[PDB]
Amino acid sequence: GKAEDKEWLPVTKLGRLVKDVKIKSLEEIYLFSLPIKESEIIDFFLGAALKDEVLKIMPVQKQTRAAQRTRFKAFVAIGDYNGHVGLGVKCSKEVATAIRGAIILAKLSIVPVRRGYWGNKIGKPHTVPCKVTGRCGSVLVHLIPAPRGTGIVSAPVPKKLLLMAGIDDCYTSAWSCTATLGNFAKATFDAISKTYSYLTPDLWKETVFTKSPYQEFTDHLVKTHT
Amino acid sequence: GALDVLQMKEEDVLKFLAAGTHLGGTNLDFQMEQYIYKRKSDGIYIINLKRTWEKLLLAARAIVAIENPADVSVISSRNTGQRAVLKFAAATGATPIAGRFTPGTFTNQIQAAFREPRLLVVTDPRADHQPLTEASYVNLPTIALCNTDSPLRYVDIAIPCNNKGAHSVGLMWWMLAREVLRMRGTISREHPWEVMPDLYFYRDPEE
Amino acid sequence: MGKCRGLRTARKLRSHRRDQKWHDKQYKKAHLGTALKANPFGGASHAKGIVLEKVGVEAKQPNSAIRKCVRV
Amino acid sequence: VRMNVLADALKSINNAEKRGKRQVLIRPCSKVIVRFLTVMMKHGYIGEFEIIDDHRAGKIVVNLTGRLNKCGVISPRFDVQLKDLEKWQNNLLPSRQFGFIVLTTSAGIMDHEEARRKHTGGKILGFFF
Amino acid sequence: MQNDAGEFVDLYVPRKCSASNRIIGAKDHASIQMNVAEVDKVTGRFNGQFKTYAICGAIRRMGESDDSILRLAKADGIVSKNF
Amino acid sequence: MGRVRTKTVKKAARVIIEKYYTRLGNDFHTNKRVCEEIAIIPSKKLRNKIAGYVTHLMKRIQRGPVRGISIKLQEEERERRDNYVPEVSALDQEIIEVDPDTKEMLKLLDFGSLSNLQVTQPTVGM
Ligand SMILES: [Mg+2]
Ligand SMILES: [Mg+2]
Ligand SMILES: [Mg+2]
Ligand SMILES: [Mg+2]
Ligand SMILES: [Mg+2]
Ligand SMILES: [Mg+2]
Repeated sequence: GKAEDKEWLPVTKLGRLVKDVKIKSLEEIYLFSLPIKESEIIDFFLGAALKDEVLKIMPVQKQTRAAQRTRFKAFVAIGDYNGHVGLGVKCSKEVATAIRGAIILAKLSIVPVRRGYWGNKIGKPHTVPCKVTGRCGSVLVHLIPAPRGTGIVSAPVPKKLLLMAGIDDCYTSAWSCTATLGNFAKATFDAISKTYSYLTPDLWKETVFTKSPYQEFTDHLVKTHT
Repeated sequence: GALDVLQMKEEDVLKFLAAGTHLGGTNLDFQMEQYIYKRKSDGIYIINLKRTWEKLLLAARAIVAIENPADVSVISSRNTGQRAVLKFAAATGATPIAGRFTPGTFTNQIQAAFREPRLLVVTDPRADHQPLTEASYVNLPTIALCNTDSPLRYVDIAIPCNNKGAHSVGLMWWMLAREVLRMRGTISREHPWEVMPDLYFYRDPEE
Repeated sequence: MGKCRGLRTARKLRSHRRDQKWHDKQYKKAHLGTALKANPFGGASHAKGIVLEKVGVEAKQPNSAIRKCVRV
Repeated sequence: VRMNVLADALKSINNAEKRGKRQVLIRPCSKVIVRFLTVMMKHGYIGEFEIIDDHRAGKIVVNLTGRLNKCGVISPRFDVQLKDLEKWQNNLLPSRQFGFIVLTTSAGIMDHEEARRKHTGGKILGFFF
Repeated sequence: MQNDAGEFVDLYVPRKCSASNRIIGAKDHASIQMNVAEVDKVTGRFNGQFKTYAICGAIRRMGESDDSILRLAKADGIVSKNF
Repeated sequence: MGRVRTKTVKKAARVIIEKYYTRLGNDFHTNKRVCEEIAIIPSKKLRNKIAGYVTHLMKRIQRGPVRGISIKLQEEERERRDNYVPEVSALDQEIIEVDPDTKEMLKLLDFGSLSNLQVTQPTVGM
């Protein structure tokens, strides 16, 4: 019937440089640590590879004068299988609104993961590059490198984010109240996010500052429209 | 800046001494300690003016490096600043914000005042804490006119000056508007600018 | 907040652990022997007996029944 | 009352790298600390350093770059036997591609990747990664 | 970050703070990328080139981006000592 | 009684004055007709209350400016006072003179004229 979709008129200086192809891929949106605020930028460079996996639907409820008003908290992980992942949380009055709304957050929070080698470099890194630790609430999670072919060794929950981040082999440990799925998943996501901010003897070469896209595309943004 | 054509000339020294920008407060920071020269024999500190000049030309070089002039948002909330920043928007193409700031102006894609600058000049870091702690969310450099006692946190180029409410606030903004225009090449150096600083001073009770 | 770490402290460590094991209930009843002496079996898995009589015991609330037991 | 002088030196350097400083003062000092800092410098984890005479134990000023991540001491100097060395560099080190165990041997104060080369074990001092 | 063939295997290469030398991960919305103009030294006018500086988030929120930028400017022809 | 006008009466009366300021005089029965002509108020009772707040606002605006209404004729008198003030054709001058500890601050910046001196009463404030 009707066709010729037009939606997503951007609302940001980044939405303009991304909708028009003037920006290549996330690796320059990350290089300047810019904040993504639209749920479509990720759907642009990805989408052909992203998967959504609901982890839990938890009914919480507050006490009210006459009654106990209950809402649902839906934990949704997301990620391709080549080095990106994200995990979002949203609470709402009905179970569909929460699941629809959490996917937008989990997209809006995708981070890059850095996979390294265990013993010798035979192409295509496979496990974490070093020993990483991450906390939330009382939960602590520790991720350790492992030799090729061992497969992830963890509880069922972290063996859903570690797989969707693209890490094949990994050894793990956890401490305190792992039962609470909230803290157990934010702890894992944190220990993954820490992978690119661990300085290693290979990242010692002095850095060469290029120019940010807010400077290189200052013309296209001046002209065209505010 | 190191050369001669950028060194402080003896008439600017007399403007500075007339506005009293060298006069500081009674307190201090452990961060503004390198800008002080000494403390007077009644309890007040004195600001080294050559350091003022060097920090001024550093901020000028930070503003000049922005291609579109229209994203150098200039904020000021207190009265003694408002009139000044409005003239700055006239001098160079910047964008003024004088008055209350309405939290969330930088970080809310829904508000009608949502503007995304690339720099941020601001008077008085202690009375404009809100724009600072909101610049801390979107990678926004900062420039500010501090004092002997102004907390340095989320500011980058601190131009020491009185700014306690004086002719000194207007004088500082005017001199900063002169040096941006000069080194961008829109007016010529060592021909005195036709504008007069008093266009930037505040309305004390009129007449 | 303090545990001897030095290079010749092994006597203290061992003699202190050997003591603190006795506060662990599950270890204590394996080794005091007063449990095995008091066990109504012999410390075996099963035992033969002769049925003295048949009783019913009322279950603990909330749920309710009469539970049909022998006394041996 | 200051039983272990290397422990203070390494904790002092470490409490200051995290803060972001550019120079640190260590006091007292010793032949052992000076040898240890040399091992930490031949590999590039700190910059050059300067020793102050004062007719007592001296003091050291060290120039830090940001490359350092942790350094620490193993408090009883346990013995290690080149067949129990792996069980140490697999417990203390973060990954088999960087980091060093520093130990004292009859052939001087060295790092395990060299003790393996000269075929000798000895007493463990610390680690840095 | 290479392997036994040489070809780099990395999503990207983060940039380090110029005052603390700690890499700037891609969720640090306080790290800034200051960009300071050159002048032509004879007329006192801006001319193309400029010098870029990176400053971490943690040293920015401990009140030290100021003196850091100052030393980084003094280290070059932007202040030339004698301050 | 009450007589506390609702926010739907205090917003009409604010837009109307901005758009039509030169009609809205100072009596009520003429405003009650102007307001009926310009806007569409779907009641008599509401029309009168709107036209009755308009008169209050008009009486107030024939004094200083009110902080909800930006009228053209009263912007320019502020625009004037920002463009320049009746006080001076000179700057507030460079010819101003100061006291010690600043002569030595300039002695290390090289100034040599137009100053004064007075070593202040000899202990900190009291
Ligand atoms: Mg439990
Ligand atoms: Mg529960
Ligand atoms: Mg007891
Ligand atoms: Mg019991
Ligand atoms: Mg037990
Ligand atoms: Mg029960």
